[PDB]
Amino acid sequence: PINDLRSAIALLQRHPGHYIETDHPVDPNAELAGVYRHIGAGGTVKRPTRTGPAMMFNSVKGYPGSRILVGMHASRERAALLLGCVPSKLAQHVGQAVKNPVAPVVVPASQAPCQEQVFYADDPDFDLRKLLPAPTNTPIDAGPFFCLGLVLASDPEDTSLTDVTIHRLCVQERDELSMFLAAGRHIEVFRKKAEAAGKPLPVTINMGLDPAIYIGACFEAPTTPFGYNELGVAGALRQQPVELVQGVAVKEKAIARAEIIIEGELLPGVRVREDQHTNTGHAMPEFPGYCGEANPSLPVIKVKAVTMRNHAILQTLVGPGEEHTTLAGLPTEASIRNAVEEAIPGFLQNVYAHTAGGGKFLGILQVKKRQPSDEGRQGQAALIALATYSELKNIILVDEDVDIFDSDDILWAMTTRMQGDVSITTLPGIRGHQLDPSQSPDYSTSIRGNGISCKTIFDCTVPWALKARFERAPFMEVDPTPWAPELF
Amino acid sequence: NPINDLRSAIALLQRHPGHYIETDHPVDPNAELAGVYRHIGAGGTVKRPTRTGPAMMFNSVKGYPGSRILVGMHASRERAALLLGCVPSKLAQHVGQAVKNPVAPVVVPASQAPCQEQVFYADDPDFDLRKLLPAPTNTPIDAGPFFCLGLVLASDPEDTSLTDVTIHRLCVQERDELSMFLAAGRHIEVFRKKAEAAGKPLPVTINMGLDPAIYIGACFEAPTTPFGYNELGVAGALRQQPVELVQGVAVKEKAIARAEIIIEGELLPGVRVREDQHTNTGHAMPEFPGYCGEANPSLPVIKVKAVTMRNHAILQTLVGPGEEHTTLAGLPTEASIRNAVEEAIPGFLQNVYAHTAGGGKFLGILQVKKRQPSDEGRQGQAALIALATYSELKNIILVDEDVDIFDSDDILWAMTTRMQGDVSITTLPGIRGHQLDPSQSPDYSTSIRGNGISCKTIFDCTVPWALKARFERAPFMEVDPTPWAPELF
Repeated sequence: PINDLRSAIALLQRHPGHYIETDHPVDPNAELAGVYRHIGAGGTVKRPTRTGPAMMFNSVKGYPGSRILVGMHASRERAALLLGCVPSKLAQHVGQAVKNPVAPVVVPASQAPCQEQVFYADDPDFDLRKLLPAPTNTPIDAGPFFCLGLVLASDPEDTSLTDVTIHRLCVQERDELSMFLAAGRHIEVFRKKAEAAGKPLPVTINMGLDPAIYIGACFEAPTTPFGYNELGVAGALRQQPVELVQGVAVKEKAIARAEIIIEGELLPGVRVREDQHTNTGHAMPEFPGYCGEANPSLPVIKVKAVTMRNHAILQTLVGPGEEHTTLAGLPTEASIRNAVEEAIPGFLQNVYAHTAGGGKFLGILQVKKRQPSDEGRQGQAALIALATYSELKNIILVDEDVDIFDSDDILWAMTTRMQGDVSITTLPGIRGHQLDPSQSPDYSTSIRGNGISCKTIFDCTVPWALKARFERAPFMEVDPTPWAPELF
Repeated sequence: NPINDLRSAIALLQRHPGHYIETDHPVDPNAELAGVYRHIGAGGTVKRPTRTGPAMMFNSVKGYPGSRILVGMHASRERAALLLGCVPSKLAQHVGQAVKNPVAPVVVPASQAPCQEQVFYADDPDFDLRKLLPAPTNTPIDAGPFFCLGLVLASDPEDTSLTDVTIHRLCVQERDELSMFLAAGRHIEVFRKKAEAAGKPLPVTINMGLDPAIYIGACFEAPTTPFGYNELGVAGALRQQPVELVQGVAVKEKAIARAEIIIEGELLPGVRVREDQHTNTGHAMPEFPGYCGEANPSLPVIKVKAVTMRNHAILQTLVGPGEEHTTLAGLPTEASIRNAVEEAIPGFLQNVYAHTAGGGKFLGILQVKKRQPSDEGRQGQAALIALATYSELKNIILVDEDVDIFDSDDILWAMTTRMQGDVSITTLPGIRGHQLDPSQSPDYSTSIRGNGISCKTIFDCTVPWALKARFERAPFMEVDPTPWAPELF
């Protein structure tokens, strides 16, 4: 079975094409990301690019004994393989585990591989910049970045309330990182509580994990006493609870079977400019495919210790490309699937949070009109999708005979099953997302501020009265394996 | 080493693994044949699952020992570019360059006509086209067995110096009869009217199994010269070797000397047939948009006089018509659109893709580069030129030079982050498009006055000139990734 990063790699090695290694040296500064751009970054990264194998870089220039791993989640086919289900049913699969979680468990340090090696910060030869090779994606980033930091944090007033989230961090000093916290998230509430009292907030950055943890943590989870409830998804996906170990130097727990763990605390009453040492004005590439701007006021994490297993694998991403599409798009598809199935049972067939929108901006809904009254319900499904995921932008509606994962087949529906003065409904002035650069008053007079957009529903479904005229050419059902065994 | 026929082209594909396979597993030419290749290489607008892949040779045909059927030869832009010696992105330019400097065909005696290694005359009472050629059916609801890549040669029955070569599809009707549609307004149709007026048939040759250069070049617009057969001049220019012609054996027309199979027949005047007379399925064939077409009620009949083929003749056709149609139709579409925009706006259009989702006809993708403030507003001009150039286009998408116009994911990305639905979308109602789009119906829109009329839409996904500094895609370091994974390159 799988219970950490390395056992997942073993499964990938039994399916050739999903994992490779290389011993040719590489620079973690921009060179690594530039290489994986051609191999497996995918997503919204500039062409040429493609989905490919997960990649391991064994020779890291300037970091002997370190190995960097990227693209673990940069493939919907790979992600379904890691959880054991069909790719088209992957969101439905994880959504089922969301509804029947398996709570994590605390285990002693003897069962925590993540603490085989310990490095305290108060040691005078400790330097976070020499201990870990944090890669940069572009030569214009704010600095070195960790992009897959599973952050654990508890309320300082009541430890029974926790939060499990994925963050990115920029290495600033030998013992400091900058970390943005989304306003409204529980951990940001926890941090403002501690900063209001002048106290730091202990946290753990857990990196190099079972893919089931990274994916499952992106879903919304209920709350239970001493919860860490986001981990319950991975517990249900593996039918084995996720094990936790007490931190070595902070009053917070950590993933026991993690590759690397940074223990630190959010400092009270201190901010930092994200690119203070590079002065590029930017932070790093964002999921829409453009370079985000450097945040001028970020809170600082003061590192206390770094614990890692022997021959620790540093896991991060590149792009963020298809990797971000997987981690954000599966929750997007799941919450839309639940909302529509609740409102219109048996109508929605599937949903794809398209990788062209990073799994956030573009939603493709596949419906099936079973009866005359289903005409008019496709627009209802699009309204439900927009209402469930406010950060969406455009919705495309197609029938069950369209493959929503094939963008050629989507454009085909836009071509032969659509009239621009009939099938296109615009919705101006709806709050969308700040990182879409076209959501600007400079782009449209109907946009009153940044992050507001026009939202468009493309109804490429066949009108119920005409479905007999739109049957695709019916080729005979055959098994092509005998005529070309090598292709199957 | 050079290419001058179908078999020399297959030899080139064998030197590039992935573009050609064979199978000895028996296959039924009725439906089963197309059903197999639908999974392997049909591509295009064929219903999923499908993809582009190798061209395929079926060496074992049920009930037809000694026959071998070939499909998918043009069912790939990469394969077509390799078959012509250029990169797939410049494929439309490479052919358009050869169109401007054609090499005229040359007539040769039967000594140099491999196509005439076998001859079957139709006056034999035991003659039967069904026993001779295993014409496949794409779907069980087709009007009948079909030939889909018949290169037809014909000449004016009055002024033989006026010639026309074209690509048609033919449905098998009798042991010696075929039904063949002709597009109104083309020379071979005008030739047939003159002949039918005088109560005289029109001699034609149906050339199948050709150099891909011939099939591809024949779809472009060619001039007219005395005894020219000018659409063949593109293939001659693409090979730097004139296409060889041979006088017919039973009819008054020449045939492709290097062809695999030749059907010599005549268009009988006065007689008409409906396509599905023997099947009554109401349909004819799967069309390029992806739906089954309706049977033609009145079709001119070709009465075959002789069938002519080389030893172990390969039967070439298509399936889908899928990506194979996209290649043959889209390359002319892109070329004429590119010529029109480069003339009107030099240096602006970077590339153009007759997207395979439109069958190479309905959807056009235009890649422009705004170089100066005056270029703002010219992107819509470029879309209007393409719409004016290819009236069967329905939608246009405009993208910048940093968008891969052949990557449908990348096209939807520009439509997601570089587009506002109430700013970037222009609808043009009431413009004639194409009859085979089923949404071009009054039942689909009150602004459509008749079949074949559509609303045409321009999606402007180009960054406004004033904002270009804010829409730079993330700049990843330029590297050569070969040393890190040589097995992938």
